[PDB]
Amino acid sequence: VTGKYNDVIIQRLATNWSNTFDQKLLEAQWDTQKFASTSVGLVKCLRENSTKLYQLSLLYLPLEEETQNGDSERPLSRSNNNQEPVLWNFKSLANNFNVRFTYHFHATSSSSKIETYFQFLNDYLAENLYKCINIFHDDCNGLTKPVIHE
Amino acid sequence: AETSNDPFLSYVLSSKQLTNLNRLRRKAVTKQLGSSDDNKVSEEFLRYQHTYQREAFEYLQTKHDAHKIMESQYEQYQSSSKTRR
Amino acid sequence: MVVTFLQDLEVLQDALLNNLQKLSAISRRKESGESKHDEEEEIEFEDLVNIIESKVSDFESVLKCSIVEMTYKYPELKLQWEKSPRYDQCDKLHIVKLDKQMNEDIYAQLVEELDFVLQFVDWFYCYRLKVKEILRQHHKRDLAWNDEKRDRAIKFHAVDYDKLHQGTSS
Repeated sequence: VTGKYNDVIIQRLATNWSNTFDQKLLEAQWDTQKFASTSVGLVKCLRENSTKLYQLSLLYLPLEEETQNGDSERPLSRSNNNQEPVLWNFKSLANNFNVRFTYHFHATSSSSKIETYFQFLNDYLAENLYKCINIFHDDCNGLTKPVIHE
Repeated sequence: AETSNDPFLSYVLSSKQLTNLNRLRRKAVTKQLGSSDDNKVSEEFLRYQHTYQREAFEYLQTKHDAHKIMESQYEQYQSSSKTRR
Repeated sequence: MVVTFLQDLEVLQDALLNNLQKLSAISRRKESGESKHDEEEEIEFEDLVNIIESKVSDFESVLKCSIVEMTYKYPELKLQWEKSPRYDQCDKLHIVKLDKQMNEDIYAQLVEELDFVLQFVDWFYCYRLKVKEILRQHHKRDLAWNDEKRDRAIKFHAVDYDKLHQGTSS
């Protein structure tokens, strides 16, 4: 019943509300110079939507995943993956980058293409890390520098 | 804030504990070797470095650090005096 | 000047303490919160470490040598240095054989030598413990200092961020 709650309710509602919030984010084009940061009204709407969606996320009632497979030989069962409540706010943030990567690097991955990907991440990171920090960082949403950064 | 150490008295206390350690060890190995039980190690022998090993090492380390801080102060005073001359 | 093995031991120990004071100074240097406003200091730490290991090999070597020298000096004595297979346990010096008819002066000389070598083996046990402690200290300080440099870069970038613009029109 916990997993049913986490899918049909947490995951389903979370997916709808995240489609909605990602819709609002792409409608805002937050990570652009075109984004009207002076639109403190729209900044507040997106900040409140991030607040609400992140709170709803924190409402992920942790699946009491059976912390089983305690052995010695070679289980090393560490599959936590730190599965967090769906943060399609955080996911949609880079969805434009996902499109740019999928289209720009649509060909199959080659060994050299790996370093191409890497430098692409490096440059996108350089140009957008603190840009997106400026845009999306909302200390009022309980979003501290470590939280937002990580 | 200039760190004043006067490692002298700490060196004195460390030498105090050091000679104490040394005589305790001396009496301990005396009781051990002079231990008439050639097949049993005395609890005094074991207990010396079951009880004073860390104290001995920290005291010796403090002694050397104090002497080295003092001799660094000393070469500093020497250099400052020679440059002053 | 025949340099007794204990003399080599004390000279090497004195050098080892020099190095301990030095590397502890390096640790407390990196425990000062210093910004580049470190690399060759780290390199010097590695060099001093490899020095610690060279000298510690020399130390245990001359230590074993002194043990052998003691064993072959006195016939009746059977000493055996049993290296402790566990950190929490000291090394062991089981005096296995000793005939109580040995000369009293030579007896006390052996006493003093045993005294010095026991002091040395225990101080060396505590020294290996201490270098393990200080390398774990250095690595813990690395984990804490990379994290503190993370937090310092985060705080500097954060105040830079904050002074740039954060919607200060409200």
